[PDB]
Order: sequence, then C-alpha cells, then structure tokens
Amino acid sequence: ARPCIPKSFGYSSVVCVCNATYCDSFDPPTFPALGTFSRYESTRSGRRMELSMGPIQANHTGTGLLLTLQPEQKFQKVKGFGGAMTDAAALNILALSPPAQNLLLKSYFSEEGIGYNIIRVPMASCDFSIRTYTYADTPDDFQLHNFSLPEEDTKLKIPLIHRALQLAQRPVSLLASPWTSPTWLKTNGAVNGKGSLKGQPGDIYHQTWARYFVKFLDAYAEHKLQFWAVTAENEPSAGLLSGYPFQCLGFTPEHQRDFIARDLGPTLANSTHHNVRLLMLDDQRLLLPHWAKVVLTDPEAAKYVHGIAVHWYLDFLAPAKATLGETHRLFPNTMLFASEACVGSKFWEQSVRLGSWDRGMQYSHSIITNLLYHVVGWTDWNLALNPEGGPNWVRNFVDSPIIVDITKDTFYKQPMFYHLGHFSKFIPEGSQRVGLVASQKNDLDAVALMHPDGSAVVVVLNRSSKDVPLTIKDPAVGFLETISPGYSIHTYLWRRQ
Ligand SMILES: *[C@@H]1O[C@H](CO)[C@@H](O[C@@H]2O[C@H](CO)[C@@H](O[C@@H]3O[C@H](CO[C@H]4O[C@H](CO)[C@@H](O)[C@H](O)[C@@H]4O)[C@@H](O)[C@H](O)[C@@H]3O)[C@H](O)[C@H]2NC(C)=O)[C@H](O)[C@H]1NC(C)=O
Ligand SMILES: *[C@@H]1O[C@H](CO)[C@@H](O)[C@H](O)[C@H]1NC(C)=O
Ligand SMILES: *[C@@H]1O[C@H](CO)[C@@H](O)[C@H](O)[C@H]1NC(C)=O
Ligand SMILES: *[C@H]1O[C@H](CO)[C@@H](O)[C@H](O)[C@H]1F
Repeated sequence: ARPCIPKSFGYSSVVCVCNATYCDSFDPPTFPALGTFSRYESTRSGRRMELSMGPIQANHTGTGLLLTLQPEQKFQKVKGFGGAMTDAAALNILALSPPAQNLLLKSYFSEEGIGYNIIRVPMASCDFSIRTYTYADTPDDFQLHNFSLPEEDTKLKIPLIHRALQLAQRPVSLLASPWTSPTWLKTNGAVNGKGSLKGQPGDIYHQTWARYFVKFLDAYAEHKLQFWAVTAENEPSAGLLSGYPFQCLGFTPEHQRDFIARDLGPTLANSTHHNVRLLMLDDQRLLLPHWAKVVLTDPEAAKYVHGIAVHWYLDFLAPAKATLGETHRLFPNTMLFASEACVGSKFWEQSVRLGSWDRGMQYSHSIITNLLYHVVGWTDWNLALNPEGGPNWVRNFVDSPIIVDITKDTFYKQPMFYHLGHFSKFIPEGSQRVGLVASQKNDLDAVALMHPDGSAVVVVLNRSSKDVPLTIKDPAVGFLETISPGYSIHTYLWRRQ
C-alpha cells in the first residue's frame, strides 16, 4: 500500500494527489484470522482506509452503544458499485499521460484500488458531452441503415472500458442508458426541451426506437463488450418539463409501461440480447411507488422488467421508507438499483469543492440508506471531471470523486472516492444485507452484510462531531470493542467460523 499524499484546497478535508509516477494504493482485501477483526478507518483529519486489527472478546459488560448482528435475518443480495463512463469522463482520463491514466483506472478498477464492478454507459450524447449527437442523426432513417458509433464510443469510451475490464479481477457489469432519441423521432424535433417520441407505443416511431437499443447492443458486441442491463430511458420525467436544458426524452409512467410492453420488451426478448436486463424508471425515487404501480401492475410490461433504477437528486424530499420501502413491499421480487448520484448539480451547491468531507459523508450516508431499504447497488455519475466540474455543453458542472488537473498531469482522489471504497472494496457481488440493531438511539449510520463466504462486513459512518464508543456483537463469535470518531467512516471485517 502507498499512502495518501494529502493536499488542502481550503475545504474541510484533503484530497490525495496522484500523477504519472505516484498514486496512493491499498492492499487487496482479505478477512483476518478467526478471533480477530479488521478496521479500515477514514477521517476528516486525513486518515484514508488505515488498517488496524483487534481481538474478538467472548464477553461484554457496560451501558455503551451495542450494535447486534442478526446474521440469520437476510435481505437483498448486492449487485455492486461503480460509476459512469461519460464522454466528459473519457476526455478527462485520456487528457492524462498514459501512466497517470493507468493509475486513475487502477484507483477504481483494481484490487489495489476500490474494486468497482459496474460501469454506466450513455447511449450517445448527454450534458457530459462536448458535442450533441445520437447514433442515427440521418433524418427519417426508420430502417436505421445510417446507425453508427462515432469516435466518442470507438476511440474514447470503448477502449477505456476494455482497459478497466483488463484491470478488474471481479466480473464487471455494464449498464446502458439513453438521454435522447434522434430528433426526427421526437414531437419537438430537438435533443432538449419538452418532447416525447412521436405517436404512441406499438407504432413505427416506437418500433424504430426499440430497434435502436438492439443496434446499440449489436455495435458494442462488435467491439467485444456485452451489457448486464439497459434502462428504459434516463430520467423520463425530464422530457415532460418545459425548457428542459439538455438531452431528454419524455415519458409519463403510462407511456413507459406501454413502450416496454409493446416495443422495448418484445424487441429485446426476440434478439441475441434477450439475457440483457431491463430496468425501468431510472429517475428520482420521489416517483415511487406510483411509477412502479403503473408499470408493474400491467403483466405484459411486468414480464420484461428486471428492476427499478433510482437517482438520488430528490432524496432530501423523498423519505426512503415511503418510496424504496413501499416499492419493495408491493414488488419484493423486482430489485431496486441506484444508477446515478453526484453532488454539485443543485442551485445551492458549488460544482467542485476539492477535499470536501461533507460530500464524502453524502455518498456513504446515501449508500447506507439505500442498502437499509433493499437497494442492490449504487452507481456514481462521471468517473472523473476537470476542476470546473466539466466539460459539459450546457455548463451543468458537478463534482466527481476524481478531479483531473491536466496542466500538472495530476488527479485528486476526494473524500467521495474513499467513502465509496468503504463499500465497493469490501462488498463483492452476491454479498447479502443482514440485520444490525442498535441497543439505544444514536447518531451513527450503519449497515451489516454477509460476504458470500459467510464472513461479516459492517460499515459505520459517524456524521456527528462526537466520538462514539461502541461494541459490535456477533452472537456466534463474540464482541468487537471499538470507537467511531466524530466525522469518520469505518469498515469492519471478521470471519464467523
Ligand atoms: C508526483 O507526485 C509525487 C508525490 O507527491 C512527487 O514527489 C514529491 O516531490 C516533492 C518535491 O520534490 C517532494 O517534496 C519534498 O519532500 C521532502 C520530504 O520528503 C519526505 O517526507 C515526505 C512527507 O511524508 C514523504 O512523502 C517523502 O516520501 C519523503 O520521505 C521535503 O524535505 C522537501 O522540502 C520537499 O517538501 C516529495 O518528497 C516527493 N514525494 C514522494 C513520495 O516522492 C513527484 O515529484 C510528482 N511527479 C511529477 C512528475 O510531478
Ligand atoms: C464470560 O462470562 C461467563 C458467564 O459469567 C463466565 O463464566 C466466563 O468465564 C467468561 N469468559 C471469559 C473468557 O471471560
Ligand atoms: C445511409 O445508408 C445508406 C445504405 O447503406 C447509404 O446508401 C446512404 O448514402 C447513407 N446516408 C448517409 C447520410 O450516410
Ligand atoms: C443525472 O443528473 C446529473 C446531474 O445534473 C446529470 O448530469 C445527468 O445528465 C442526469 F442524468
């Protein structure tokens, strides 16, 4: 492991500095010997997944906070964690020298980094593009004879995805999402603004749009990339809004239901891509459970829908219990999956805040709350941005766990990177969320998972200023005596047998 080279930009914590010759690294994860536990600790003060070990005690006495593992109490299985290979991300990574590129990609995708196993891939242009394009801009090409991948895919995104897969030891799942159709399929004839597909589900416009998904997957398959899943549309509610500023395609939940049932579901099912999963919604969880009810109460739509993709941007107005909890209750066999998060997009948020501990805590608080309400995975937005939070053709600049400083052939790993890694590094695909109850009211956020081998993983976030002594009880094994410092995040690992 190589330590963090810290740098302050005058915010609440440090970034770790990487360049062509140096980047901080971790050891590949391992469980310690039976009878001991591992603690990985990150702090506002500058600790970055510092490993310490402790004994498991047979007995515990006292009045302090106790978190008791309920290992028999099983919830959702984890799909995983990752981020988005946008045009903007690809441009920022490729602007680094090749050795710096390799250290950034290792930071995310290697076991010396944080073990990402998900990459979200835009289907043509979005706001995090410098050019507006689709794969089929030749007007009225209903046959899609002129469908093709431009250089944004063949020269930037696809070769970086191959390099990520070659560094990953875990199987990586690709997730595709479209922002806009070709403008000649749209009521408004523009990539942005209020507008939907022309006509109605089951017609030539909708059949052409469903076939565009298959042409997309065919073209990526010619480049030796296969997808785990696609979404039915990125943020379909966006295209319902007057003056929506960037690429969108409006669907009411009824429109999405009928498009899935008549066009997208049957087209994917009748193709070589029949095993690719379809996720609905791909929008703010405030739209649940209503959207889920509208789509999944129609059996002809429900039979094509694998899962419900959620974005975090209205989480502050949408309690998890009423949205995620109620959706899981109504549709327990339809997985919930978090597919897009970033800080900096809101009117009251600065785009980039280098070294922000607050933004790290936003990520870990989000991931814990999602895991506690049945969500199987959590996906960051842009993998890397420049110090302005771009590039972005509408200047919708936001923050990223990695910020690239081209002039210094440098990149900065922010608190968000480490907060994400406290989960992604230690929670492989097939891990299962298990119960964890507190003996008393407390200011901590915590979640417990059982690793596929039966071992325990617990993440404890303290967003308060106060140090909290605590004990973790595993009824089979014994007690971990520990302390959760103010503004810390911990990952605990131990074997149970
Ligand atoms: C890529 O980033 C590398 C890591 O930041 C850069 O290496 C660094 O370059 C600076 C300037 O030459 C050096 O700073 C000096 O550091 C010494 C103290 O060195 C020791 O203690 C530090 C702090 O714990 C430790 O990190 C080092 O390993 C040393 O043990 C001071 O006495 C000087 O006054 C001055 O501050 C760094 O030593 C050096 N860091 C490392 C880890 O090598 C490298 O220059 C960058 N590459 C490019 C191409 O820009
Ligand atoms: C733990 O508590 C039990 C019950 O009082 C006691 O009999 C036993 O000796 C204790 N074990 C250890 C290892 O202290
Ligand atoms: C679209 O494809 C057809 C059939 O291969 C070709 O003849 C036509 O010239 C193409 N149009 C453009 C604008 O590339
Ligand atoms: C999700 O939100 C981010 C932040 O505004 C946008 O950049 C994406 O296009 C959207 F899908």
